[PDB]
Amino acid sequence: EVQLVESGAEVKKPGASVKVSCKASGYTFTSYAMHWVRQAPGQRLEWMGWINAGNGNTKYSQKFQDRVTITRDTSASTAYMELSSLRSEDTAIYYCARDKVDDYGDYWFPTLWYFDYWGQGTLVTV
Amino acid sequence: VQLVESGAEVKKPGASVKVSCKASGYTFTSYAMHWVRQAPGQRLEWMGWINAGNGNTKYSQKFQDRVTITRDTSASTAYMELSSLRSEDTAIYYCARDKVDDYGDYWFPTLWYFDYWGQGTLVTV
Amino acid sequence: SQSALTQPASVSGSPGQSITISCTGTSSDVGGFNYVSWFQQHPGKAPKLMLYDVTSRPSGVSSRFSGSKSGNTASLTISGLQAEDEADYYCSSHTSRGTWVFGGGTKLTVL
Amino acid sequence: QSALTQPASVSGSPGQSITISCTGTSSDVGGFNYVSWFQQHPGKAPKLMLYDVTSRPSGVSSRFSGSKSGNTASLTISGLQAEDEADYYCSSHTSRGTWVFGGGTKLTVL
Amino acid sequence: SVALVPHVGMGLETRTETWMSSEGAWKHAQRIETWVLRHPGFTIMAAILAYTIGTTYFQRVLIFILLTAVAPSMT
Amino acid sequence: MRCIGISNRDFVEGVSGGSWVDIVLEHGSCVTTMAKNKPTLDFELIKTEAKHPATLRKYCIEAKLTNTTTASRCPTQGEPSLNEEQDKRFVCKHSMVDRGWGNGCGLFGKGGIVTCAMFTCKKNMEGKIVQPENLEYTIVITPHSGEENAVGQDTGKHGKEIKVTPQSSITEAELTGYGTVTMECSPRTGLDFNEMVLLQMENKAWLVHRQWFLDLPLPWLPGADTQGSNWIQKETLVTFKNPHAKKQDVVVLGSQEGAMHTALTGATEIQMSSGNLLFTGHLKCRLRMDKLQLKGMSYSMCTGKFKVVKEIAETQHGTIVIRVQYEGDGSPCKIPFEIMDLEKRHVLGRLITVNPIVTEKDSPVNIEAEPPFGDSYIIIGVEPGQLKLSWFKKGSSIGQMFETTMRGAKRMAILGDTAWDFGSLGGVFTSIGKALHQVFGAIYGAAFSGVSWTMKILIGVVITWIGMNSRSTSLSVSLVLVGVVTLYLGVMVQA
Amino acid sequence: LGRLITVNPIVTEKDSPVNIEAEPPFGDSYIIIGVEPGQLKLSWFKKGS
Ligand SMILES: *[C@@H]1O[C@H](CO)[C@@H](O)[C@H](O)[C@H]1NC(C)=O
Repeated sequence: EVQLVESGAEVKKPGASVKVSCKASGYTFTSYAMHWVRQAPGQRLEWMGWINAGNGNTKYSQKFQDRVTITRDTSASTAYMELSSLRSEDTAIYYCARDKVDDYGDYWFPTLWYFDYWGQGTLVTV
Repeated sequence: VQLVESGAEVKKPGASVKVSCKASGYTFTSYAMHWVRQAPGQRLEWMGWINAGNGNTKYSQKFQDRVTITRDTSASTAYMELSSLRSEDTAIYYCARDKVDDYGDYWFPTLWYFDYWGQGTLVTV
Repeated sequence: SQSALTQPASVSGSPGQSITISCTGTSSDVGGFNYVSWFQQHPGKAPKLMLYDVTSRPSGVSSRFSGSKSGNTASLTISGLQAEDEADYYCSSHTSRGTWVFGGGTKLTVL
Repeated sequence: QSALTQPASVSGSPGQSITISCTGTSSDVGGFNYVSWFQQHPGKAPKLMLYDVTSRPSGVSSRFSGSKSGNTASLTISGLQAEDEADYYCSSHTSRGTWVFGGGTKLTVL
Repeated sequence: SVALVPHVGMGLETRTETWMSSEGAWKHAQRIETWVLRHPGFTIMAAILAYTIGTTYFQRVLIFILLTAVAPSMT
Repeated sequence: MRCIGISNRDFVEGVSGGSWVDIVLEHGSCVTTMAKNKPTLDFELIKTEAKHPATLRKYCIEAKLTNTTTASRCPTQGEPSLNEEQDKRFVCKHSMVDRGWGNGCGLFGKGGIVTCAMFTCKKNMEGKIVQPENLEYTIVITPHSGEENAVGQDTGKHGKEIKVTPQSSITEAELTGYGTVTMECSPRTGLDFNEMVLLQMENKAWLVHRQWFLDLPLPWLPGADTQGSNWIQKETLVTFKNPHAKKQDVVVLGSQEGAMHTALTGATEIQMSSGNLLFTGHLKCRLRMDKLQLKGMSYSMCTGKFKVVKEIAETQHGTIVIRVQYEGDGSPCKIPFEIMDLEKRHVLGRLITVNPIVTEKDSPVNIEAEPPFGDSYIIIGVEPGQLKLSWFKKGSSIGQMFETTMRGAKRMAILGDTAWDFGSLGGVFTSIGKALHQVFGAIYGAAFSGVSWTMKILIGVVITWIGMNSRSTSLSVSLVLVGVVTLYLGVMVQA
Repeated sequence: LGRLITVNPIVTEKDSPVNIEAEPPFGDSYIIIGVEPGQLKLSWFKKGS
């Protein structure tokens, strides 16, 4: 049984930065790249970035490149997404989807079945 | 094979206490005689060894200037002399053996070093 | 961020009917590669992967859901439309750049 | 050539297998097979349980097994009888010709 | 320098690409060509010397090639 | 099922009388094994792990000098003396300066001077060593049967991965539904790690030759130095200048990382960041197909229609792969897949996904096959709704024969005598060839150790000319052959 | 291929390891210890000639 668990929804002021946490359970956390896809109450899904839990390599979207940091903890097998300077338009539900890295460890081409498992989601209100 | 030490001794700080270990049941000259201390509630601590075959010695750096180890071949007794005693030297002193090589040189131990110990000597200050 | 894949805002279908949801993109993402995944999402619940590799579908997804790709357009066909298939369907692609572009989404409404 | 590192305490219900770790350096434990484990009951002199990493003396039970990986050497007890409750000290003959003893660990068993 | 003695002909080479293999495959040839262009005078002397110590066309060409290759190479 | 998309893929066909084959697995390659009445299997050497390496030496790349001091002696009075000259962490040099009345001496001449500055290593690079016993190769064995149901299966991966170590010669892998496969691998002979060092510089690691590494001209510490200050050849990393025989100064030579990168031009980059993982080199194994049986051979051919869900795509090796969905009933059944001629008289193409079967109706199946050169027709299913997909290969038998000869030659150049053990069944010819190759390779490695590819090409051209100009046709042929092989090896060498 | 040096290796006591000296042949060889059920086979390469 593979389940991804995120921290509970939080409410913040526009100038603050929030750190959501995704906890991977039921698989080798270090062997999968953790993605962070955002949604807003009625708007489309927005890919943000991925952190390679195996070696910590990350990639962000240009929209969120300047004000998002994706971090992982090998020991507790958790993936953090801290959104700094997080303004009101950032009120959103933040999911964490997972995709598997290659045998070599690095994340170069994703697996065709990416985002197979998602978290429940965290609602951040600004 | 039995190693017997002296009785527990109580010394005022700054004094010198000399303990002994009596090696019976084996050739004293063919074995090296180690000294290991253990503070009450602390870990063991190696002090040095005396090569009873020819009197060679090697002390731990923590005791190089204070501990003196000597042998009496005929008496088959090893001596541990720790001068300039301090508060921290309150601890049970053990004696452990280790066979020296065919030539009495004793620079490589035997894999089964410290196989036989003494009951230990208690020194308090 | 590239540009979001465009698909019709809404789709309505009577029970037992076949419904097609079309997703359009550039030659960089949908025209270029086969990383066309369709995600079903009932409201208040995480998106569920229904189709990946354009046509392939996960183990728990039924044979009703079948997808296709033509040029720069990807299609999601739902045969045997059921009332339980009331969710926002998002098409996502892995782009040539190495990023992900979700589609706008279509709301599938029964009858 | 400094004191080896061991957990302060270790516990295990009777009949379980219990493992103790002795971590040294490239000269203490990772360089040589002079890894010996000593069992000391309170108020008594230490007893040589293992030597040469794995070997045990003639009178030592077969429930005591030693392993060494890199700079760390481990001692595992299987039967874990009440008589196994004692302080376990790890030692190693360092590359400089001296002896280093681990901090020691205690087995509670119950 | 460490750079003067590279890890080139050591017999450890697998199918996997080696460090700086692509770029560094022609560095010596490029350096020799640049040195010869910068110092045309020495190449004429090397050719004259090789022709003088000859007795066969193959001998002279080999001598000239070796001289021109080692002239920039010997620091 | 994972080696279709890999450019370096080799097909090992057949087994021996004992039902074993000898295959050499390179890291960047894959091997597909095919034998009569045996399932097709894909083998990939995906990892080599060096466990618990021991630091052998430590080299200084970036240093600094501090506490510079000097002492001078009037001419004819001997040598100056500095107290710091007795500490080996201070680098020193003795030189002679012009001395006289102006600078405080009684007589005119060269007066001795000594300059000592404390040497400190800001940045160093460790060279580590691993014992052959501590290598742990990983191999993935995948049943080459097309089942894209990663989510559907409990495990999640159709390939089974076995860890080969020198401790046990036999490794047994149970492929669910196929029996088990036995691999007799030889980690001892893959790479000589007694003759190699794992050199890790700042955040990058290489795999280097041990003697080359111990001949590096840099300040070094022994692997167990443990104080970190007694560097051996510190004079390689400092320069002493006495420009006019007037004064002497000592400066440090600047960071040598970057010159080390130039030095490492024939090495293989390895990765030591999270463990000493090596992705270079080969592993020679013996593959025993004794308990290996096809899957679902008791099923009946499907009496239904197949829809193509992914069009026939040619692989880089000439094998066509196609995915077919099954629409008929009788879900668990064999897929009637055959490669015919136009008239369907002859079945002239072999199936690489032997015994294709549909386990579930809803799940499609990937089928690979090796059609013949020219026109061929893939017929899938029984005649009601039968799929007849045409194909053209665009090759020639002579062309692929030349390509196979070149592939074998390159393998000999890379693997050496180990190339004789790839897809090899014990024979007199193979053993004799391997012995001859061992002798020749030993002689060639003795003759050509340390030279670069350009030097190899020059020597080969010289030898070719020498042989071509010889009156004996025997020695001439021998020399021409040696030179042509040297030229080939020089062209193929590097990387 | 190889001949034993510790001739007649025997196991006097069960919980008492016995260490065996053998002379493998030059090149690849396999040290087989035990009988088929649970037998351990170990590879070795001797680097001489
Ligand atoms: C060397 O120079 C430093 C200042 O750069 C000074 O602090 C130090 O005392 C001097 N001597 C030694 C032995 O470090």
